[PDB]
Order: sequence, then C-alpha cells, then structure tokens
Amino acid sequence: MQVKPCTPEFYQTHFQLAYRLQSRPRGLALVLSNVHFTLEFRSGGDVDHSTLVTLFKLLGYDVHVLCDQTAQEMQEKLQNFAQLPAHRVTDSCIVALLSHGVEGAIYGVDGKLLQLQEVFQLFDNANCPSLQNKPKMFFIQACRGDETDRGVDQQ
Amino acid sequence: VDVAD
Amino acid sequence: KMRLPTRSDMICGYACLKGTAAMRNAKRGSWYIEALAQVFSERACDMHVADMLVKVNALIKDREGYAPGTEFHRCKEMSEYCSTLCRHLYLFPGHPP
Repeated sequence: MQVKPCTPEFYQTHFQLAYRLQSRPRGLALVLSNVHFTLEFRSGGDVDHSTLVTLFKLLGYDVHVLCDQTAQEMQEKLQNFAQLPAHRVTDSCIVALLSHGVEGAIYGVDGKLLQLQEVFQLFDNANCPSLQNKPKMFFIQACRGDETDRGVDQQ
Repeated sequence: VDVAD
Repeated sequence: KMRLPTRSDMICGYACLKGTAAMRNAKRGSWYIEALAQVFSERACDMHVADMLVKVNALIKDREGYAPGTEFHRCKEMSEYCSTLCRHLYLFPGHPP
C-alpha cells in the first residue's frame, strides 16, 4: 500500500475552506476488531484489521489497536481512548469498529451489545471537549440486521 | 466465499 | 459568545444499510474495508473524505456475492455515510513533504 501525497499547490488552494488538518500526527486512530465469538468466526477480519492499521498509519495517524473485546471492555476502552490528552494537540480523530452487529449496535465477543449512540456520545462536544470543532471519523464494519439483499434486475 | 457480517 | 450543539463535526461510514447484512470474504476481507482502503489510498491526496465515501458507495453498489449453493450467491450490499461535517475534510497526506 502507498498513499500518494497531496501537492503543495493543492494544500494552498484548499486549506482555507477545509477543517484545519496539519498536525503531526494528524490524529489518533483506534482500530477495534472482534473476530472470535460464541455469531460465527469472522473469517477475513484479520485482513480488514491489518489493512486499516496500515492505511491509517500511512495517512499520518498514531494507531491504537484492540482485538476481541467484550461489550463492557469496548465501552471502557473507547472512553479511555476519547479521554486521551493527545486529542488537544491533534487536528482530527478516527475510530474504526469491526464486529458483528445489529441496527444501531455492535457485539462484544461475549454476545452482548454496545449501542452506537453510546459510542458517539463519548466523542461529542460535551464529553470530549479536546475534540470540539475537529473532524471525527467513524467507520463501522458490522451487519445492521439479518436481511440478505437478493438484488434486483435493472430495467 | 462471501458470508454475512 | 458562540456555543456548540452537543454533537457536531462527525462523519460515520457504514458498511451496509439499516436492516441489512454487510458482506465479507474469507480471503479478501469485508467488501467495505477493501473498497475504503483502495479509495483512500488513491484519492486522499485530492479528494475530501465525504467525496471518497461516495466513491466507496459506487464500488459496493457494483459488487456481488460469490457463494454458489447458498442464499448469498449473487447477493448485494449498499454502503452509506451520515455527516454532521461543517466543512470539507481533506486529509492533506504527506504535506509538508
């Protein structure tokens, strides 16, 4: 994997109308993957995890990793992560969650659910003042229901 | 093969 | 003085739509992460994050399941993103050099 750098000219012509994003590191990133459960084994989840860790590193993030956590461990550790002092001096934040899920929630390795509303709240303007006015990216690799999409014919 | 998350 | 809503300046990319399943391959991993890494690595230099997530949506819309003899053969997935962003989000990778 390689990330093409932006040009000095691109930066000069775009930085005034974008979020400030020049800190080094650009932000902290968390990649939390649950692969072993009770909820079948998530074959290929190891490839996903490795890919994101590599990507976020190449995008200039300091990457934190967690694997196979219970719902309670996820909540506690996401909160620890949101409360880290580094957020005051970085310009953005990334959180990637990869597991089984249902609409609005994701599973811990114990088959218990963590609500995504609870996750986002940890990073909000009230609970995470260090990230106020800074862009916060979330990527959620999880099912949101058990309905398989059969697809439809194009008319 | 492809499977459901 | 200017105050803030309780929640703002977030973007959330989801592998699938409400009510549905996201797809994953044993060898290549999840369709959505695979696409996300391909687009972000190629386009972070000149495209903002919401616009990259649109390119991801294009890739996912086009893919189909390969799983002969099960309910997943030729199945589909659609990704989405939700945004309370208030500006363009450029990652400006590798600047300054």
